[PDB]
Amino acid sequence: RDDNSYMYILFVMFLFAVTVGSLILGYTRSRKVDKRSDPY
Amino acid sequence: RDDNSYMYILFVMFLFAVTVGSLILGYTRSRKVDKRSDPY
Amino acid sequence: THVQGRVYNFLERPTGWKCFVYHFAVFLIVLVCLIFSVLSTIEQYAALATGTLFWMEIVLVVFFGTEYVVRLWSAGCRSKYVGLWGRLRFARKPISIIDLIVVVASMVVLCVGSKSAIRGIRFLQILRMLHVDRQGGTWRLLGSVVFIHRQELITTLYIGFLGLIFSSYFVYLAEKDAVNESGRVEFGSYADALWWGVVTVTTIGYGDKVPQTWVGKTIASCFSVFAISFFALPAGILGSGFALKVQQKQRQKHFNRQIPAAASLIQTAWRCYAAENPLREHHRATIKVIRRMQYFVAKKKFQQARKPYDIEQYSQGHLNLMVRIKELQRR
Amino acid sequence: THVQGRVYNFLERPTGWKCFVYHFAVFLIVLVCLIFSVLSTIEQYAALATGTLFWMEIVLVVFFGTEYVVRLWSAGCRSKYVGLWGRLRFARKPISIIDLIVVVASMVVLCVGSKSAIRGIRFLQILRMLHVDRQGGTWRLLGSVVFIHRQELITTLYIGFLGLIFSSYFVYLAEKDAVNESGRVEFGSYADALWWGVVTVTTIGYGDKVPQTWVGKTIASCFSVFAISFFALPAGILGSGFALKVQQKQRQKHFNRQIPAAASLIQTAWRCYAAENPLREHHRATIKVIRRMQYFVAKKKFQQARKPYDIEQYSQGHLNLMVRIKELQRR
Amino acid sequence: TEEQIAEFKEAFSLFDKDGDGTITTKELGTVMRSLGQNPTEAELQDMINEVDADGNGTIDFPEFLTMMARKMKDTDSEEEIREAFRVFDKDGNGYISAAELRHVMTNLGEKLTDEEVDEMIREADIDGDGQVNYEEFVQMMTAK
Ligand SMILES: [Ca+2]
Ligand SMILES: [Ca+2]
Repeated sequence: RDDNSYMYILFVMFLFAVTVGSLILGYTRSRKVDKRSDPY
Repeated sequence: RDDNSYMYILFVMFLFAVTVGSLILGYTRSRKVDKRSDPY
Repeated sequence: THVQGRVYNFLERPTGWKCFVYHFAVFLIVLVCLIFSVLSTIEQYAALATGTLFWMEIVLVVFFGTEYVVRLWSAGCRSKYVGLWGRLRFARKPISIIDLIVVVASMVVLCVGSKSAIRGIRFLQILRMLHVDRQGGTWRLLGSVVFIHRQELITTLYIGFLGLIFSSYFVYLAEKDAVNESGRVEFGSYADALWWGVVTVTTIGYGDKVPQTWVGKTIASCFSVFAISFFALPAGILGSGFALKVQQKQRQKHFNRQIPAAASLIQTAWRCYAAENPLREHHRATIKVIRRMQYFVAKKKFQQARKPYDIEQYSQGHLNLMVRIKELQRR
Repeated sequence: THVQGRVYNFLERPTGWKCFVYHFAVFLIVLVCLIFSVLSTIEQYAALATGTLFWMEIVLVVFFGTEYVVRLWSAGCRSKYVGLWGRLRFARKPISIIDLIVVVASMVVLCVGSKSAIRGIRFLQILRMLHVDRQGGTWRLLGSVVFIHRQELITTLYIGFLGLIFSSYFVYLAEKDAVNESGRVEFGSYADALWWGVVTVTTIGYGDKVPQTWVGKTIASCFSVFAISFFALPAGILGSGFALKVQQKQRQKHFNRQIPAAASLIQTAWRCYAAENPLREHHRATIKVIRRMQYFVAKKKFQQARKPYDIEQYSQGHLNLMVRIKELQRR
Repeated sequence: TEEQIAEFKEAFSLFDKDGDGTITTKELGTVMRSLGQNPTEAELQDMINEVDADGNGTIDFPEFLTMMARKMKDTDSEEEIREAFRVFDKDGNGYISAAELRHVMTNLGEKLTDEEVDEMIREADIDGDGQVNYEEFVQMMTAK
């Protein structure tokens, strides 16, 4: 019986959106994007 | 019922042939085979 | 060019506190439009997914169909590709090949369903999770940690798959004709005994197939221990390999900070020596103030470029060794 | 000898882009001839394995029966064994003892079945996976990582097997007479309670045997945690041990590259000094060009023999220490 | 330096067998083979890859003069040869015996002749002992 079965798809996509929402914040808050300027 | 039961033996021997096909490429692309010439 | 060079920093490789709000509240639109798209297959919550979800999908493909063209037109601010013929190699970037497939295939599926139809929207609505994680900064880590550790991974997968191919054949020879407690035969074919091998070599243990004859339980015991070890190996291998690559990026990211603060000191100390020759006199009376003023700021920046290291207690092999050479050098 | 020394590099320890095509498209013949040999036990796909599979097996043993003799005749290009009496110690190499067993035993089984017969072809067709991975380069890694770590492996297997022998006896004393929910008794003997011990000590958890009395569940809990740790230990142990041995081969493999480029500089610098004495005059006018010419190539090779290290940022303990001695040495 | 900057250009274009300003890397594989070397084309293309700093392959001495104008005797190429002994050093001090130096001289890299390697360690073993020190050799290579 699927009584509260929306809760599981509410939960797992939430815990995936959290682990994505710290991966886009981890590149928004990045400092520079210079590809080849490090060893020069 | 074994309807698509060829797929499992198709899959597992494929994932074994991949892990063999990087072990023979790992010795074909090796550089030398001199047994005792290292510390001399 | 300034009307186009800023958009390339706003959509791709983005930065700034509002780029997070753009590229996350698009992802929190894909997520709700996926949860409502997949709460329709519950057969009891299927009433929630009405036709307004379909029109919220067609306005979504309307939004992405101009988003891709905005990112295509704003691609000419790059040294790697210019114009229109050069920009085709911008569309070799596999996140863009994924995105083009997403927008055009979802548009094509929405056209034929508007003149198994709704089922194709689920796959091309799952695929839109991947295209908002930009820069591919996650797969570049894994595809290099696996490549550094190719030897041990190939070794343990070869040994584990050899143990799985071998010892899940002896179980089938020991259990080819034996019935369950409920009247069926578990290990009917080799594929059943191999499903068992994969399942018991990764320590799942579902319980649909357990060997009943007492010969097969011994083989299951032996192969259980001696291949559970070799299949649990890559967790530890990649666990070392992931924590050793981020520490190899926090070396060069600090070394990229050290160089402009080791340039701003020498280029300013030469300026502080050049006080002899750069009414033209009182204009030179003021520059001796500023060439001594900013030199101390550069001096503070250089000492802030080496003293904060990062895991900052890594001087624990060379505690006295950095001083025991210098005091010898002063004599 | 040149008609035989090249075959020994073509079959054993092979190298070159066509040796991969030989030694892999033999393995991709064994693999198809195994998949078709083991899709015959499905009782519904058994019609595919006709007699042409048997004749494809007899031409396969025809191919291997001359392959072994080719590798035997091409063995005399070795300093370890020569002639015919010496070559017996070439057949002590256990990959060749495996291969001889494969070819002769499969030939013997094919002879008696041509004048449970087809069942023996499955084992001697699984065994031909092992003999195409040449050089034994995988088992030499594992047999040395286990030998380096013999102490910790013997320790944790002794503690885990002691916990398994002890605490899977208290469960049998707590569950000797108790029936299931379906009318049978699970822990009938000690062997049933030990099957349970191995199964629950490796975290499989099939679910055929769960202790029903509430005394046994407590013992199962205690022994579960306190022996799952000691049986999950060797994964981490061998995971460190495999990634530490390949890094101990990429030290000596770079040190084997450094030595001939640290020889090609000194042997050429002596040549560059020997310009005094090696018409005999204009022939010596040309050698001063070449002894200065190739010296710079050797100089480039020596700096390419030490600057590319390998995990190439390993100077992070001795950053300033390689320079802080030399600048002291110049004073 | 004023007396050598003229007649060196007669030997510079001497490999092309003409008067053109060409180092003649394609003809160097015939000139060195006539001298008695006969290398492969891979090592021949590697010669002007680092010898000619211009990059074409045949030059009117931008770097063919700079190859002559690199004495290989100052303190910029005197420690790099001193590191080549340090790859062979065991237990410090530059222990290298005449037997070990003959072992490494006739075996690895680009080998010398026996009439060369037999007398190479002669002036570096003037004491006659089992230690051909590197400092006694680079002092002989100080004029190299
Ligand atoms: Ca020319
Ligand atoms: Ca040039």
